Amino acid sequence: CGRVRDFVAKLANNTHQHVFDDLRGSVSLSWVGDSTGVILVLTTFHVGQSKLYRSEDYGKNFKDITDLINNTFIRTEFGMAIGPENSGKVVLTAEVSGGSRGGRIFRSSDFAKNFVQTDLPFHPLTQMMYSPQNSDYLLALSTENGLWVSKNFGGKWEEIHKAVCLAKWGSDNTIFFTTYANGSCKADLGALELWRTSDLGKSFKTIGVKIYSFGLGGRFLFASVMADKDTTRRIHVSTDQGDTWSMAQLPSVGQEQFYSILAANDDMVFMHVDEPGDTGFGTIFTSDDRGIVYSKSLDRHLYTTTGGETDFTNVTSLRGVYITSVLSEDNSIQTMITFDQGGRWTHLRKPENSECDATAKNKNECSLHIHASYSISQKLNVPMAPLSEPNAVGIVIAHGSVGDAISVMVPDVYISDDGGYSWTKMLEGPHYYTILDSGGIIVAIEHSSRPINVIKFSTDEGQCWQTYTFTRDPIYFTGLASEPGARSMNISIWGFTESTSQWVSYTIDFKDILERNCEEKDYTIWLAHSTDPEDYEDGCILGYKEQFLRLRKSSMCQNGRDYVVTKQPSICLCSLEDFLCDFGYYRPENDSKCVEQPELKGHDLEFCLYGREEHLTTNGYRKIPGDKCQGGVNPVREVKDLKKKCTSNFLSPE
Ligand SMILES: *[C@@H]1O[C@H](CO)[C@@H](O[C@@H]2O[C@H](CO)[C@@H](O)[C@H](O)[C@H]2NC(C)=O)[C@H](O)[C@H]1NC(C)=O
Ligand SMILES: *[C@@H]1O[C@H](CO)[C@@H](O[C@@H]2O[C@H](CO)[C@@H](O)[C@H](O)[C@H]2NC(C)=O)[C@H](O)[C@H]1NC(C)=O
Ligand SMILES: CC(C)(C)c1cc(C(=O)O)n(Cc2ccccc2)n1
Repeated sequence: CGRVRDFVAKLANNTHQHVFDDLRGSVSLSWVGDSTGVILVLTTFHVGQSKLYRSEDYGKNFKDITDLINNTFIRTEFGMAIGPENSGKVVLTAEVSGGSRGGRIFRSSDFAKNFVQTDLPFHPLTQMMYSPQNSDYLLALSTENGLWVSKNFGGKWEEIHKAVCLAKWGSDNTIFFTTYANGSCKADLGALELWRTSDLGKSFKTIGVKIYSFGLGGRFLFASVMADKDTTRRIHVSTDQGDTWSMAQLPSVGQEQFYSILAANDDMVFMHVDEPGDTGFGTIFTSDDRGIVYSKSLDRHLYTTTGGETDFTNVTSLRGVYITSVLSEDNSIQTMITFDQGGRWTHLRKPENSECDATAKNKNECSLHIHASYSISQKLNVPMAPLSEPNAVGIVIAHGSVGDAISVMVPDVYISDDGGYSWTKMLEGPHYYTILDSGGIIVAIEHSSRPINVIKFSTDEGQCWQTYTFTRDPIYFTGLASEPGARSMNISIWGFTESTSQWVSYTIDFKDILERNCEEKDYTIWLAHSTDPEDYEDGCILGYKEQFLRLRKSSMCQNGRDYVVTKQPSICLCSLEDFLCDFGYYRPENDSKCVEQPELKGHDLEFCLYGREEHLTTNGYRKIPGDKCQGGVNPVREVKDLKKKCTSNFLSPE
């Protein structure tokens, strides 16, 4: 089959141990900027003392800098507030004496090399929020519920507004916030006012009233608005930062239900709407590019309370792929996969050489099911949720169960190399997995009940493995650490020695395992989303194909830190399949044509009344958001006003 030679040597000298002398309590880990190797470990003990370690070599060596934080006690509730991109900004929130006028923070703007102790004119209630546009601009909520803003990275603060419940950093240093008038935040629930500040407190605009909550998603601003002399509430959307608002074409909810943004981007949002009264499920809706028109995408979508378990996963290694869990009528849980951004959802293909477990009503015919957030929450034997990396094309790794529903059995690990069209059992039993060098290295740690001393690796995308002993003295494993972006060749194995417990981190560099750097010949041409290769339209997802250049499973070379995923789009001809029904239109049975509804019912009728001209004047069809098809079919429809078909039945005044 093929394996790596003299590998023990290549890794032996590349295995860097480091012990953590004083360690117990809340033990945090933080990476500081890309391509820096900066790791910040922070431990807190309760009698009192706080330990702070720093690295500059991808966690191979740490240098105790507890001295830099003037040997004070840090409140892990706030954690290490790290600055965007490579700003190098780090904020630590220290525990102060009960009497104190305000809180105290430690700030570094040089990747934790030098810290500034800074006392504050208030006590923080929230972690400090860095501005996306300006890393030197911060905002925070006082314990007294006041909005404070720093224009100089924590040095100088000023209470820009008082009675606030929630504040968010928008695009280009703009802030949005909910403001209560009466008692508290919990008292004015659905009575709050939504405000905006373009100039950091200098000017304000009340962009909302009778607000339950608000949130940002891609290009949209959503806000649940409470009904007048009514218990219910509904979503309203604003593409212009609160200047104009349109009602969303979504159902309304009572006080016992919630709305959740499952995923949002520049084209659309996946919106979860809770089903009425303690169901433990809801319905997924996909939006239009305006965030106004909504297409029902998935029924009985498993999502617990607002807080807040769902198996909703974006399969980041391949475009338009998402996986989630649905509740079956017999109260069993099934995994569903979408390949066209929730257009159509279906079961996952069962790994060819895998057996149908006890959950299957058929010995030979069934599907793969995935363990995610929910399995974990129900204390199942799941050490890790699915993992996909945008730089490792088509790779998905997850804990599975082959059958008709999610088994409670001890799961094995499964791998897909084509973004979830086809799967194969990667490893037997639970494991901790990580992707390195954009899929050049796959790493695995066994999830055992007893100490471990070995690590497994694959240079052919989990098709062939090679066990290596990182330590003579085994450890009780906790987790892995690798630099966000899956580009390093460095991995930190964490755990503790068998007791008299001492924490350790064995970091391994795979520089000598993958000595040769990849070249043109190591890459092959791969069409994503291929289904029927003899078809002109094969691979068309959202109107276009993407033909990639992918690393050969056989090739055992290094992509490098500077690797660019290379693809080539091919613009397909529009079919009606590239359009979704606009307001008031529907798709009968199997047919792909959009016919007008005989008569609007439910939340559709509500919108037909309480909505605006633009959205109701259709245009039987609308192009799927993010759909880039050209040519072919264009359903050229005269923009017909529908606020006649609703009012048609209602007797109306003069
Ligand atoms: C699902 O994940 C993908 C990949 O992370 C998101 O798309 C990427 O978004 C960035 C935004 O800057 C683009 O630069 C990339 O080109 C996108 N990659 C792909 C694979 O398309 C996507 O938006 C996520 N889905 C949702 C609905 O949020
Ligand atoms: C793994 O960690 C080492 C550090 O232990 C990284 O080494 C850095 O390499 C870049 C060039 O590749 C240099 O500019 C740095 O100065 C190096 N730092 C040190 C301390 O040697 C290495 O890049 C990491 N591996 C990957 C692929 O990210
Ligand atoms: C972000 C946005 C889409 C506007 C939204 C609206 C709702 C809701 O009224 O349920 N939620 C969930 C929620 C519930 C209670 C408190 C905060 C957030 N999120």
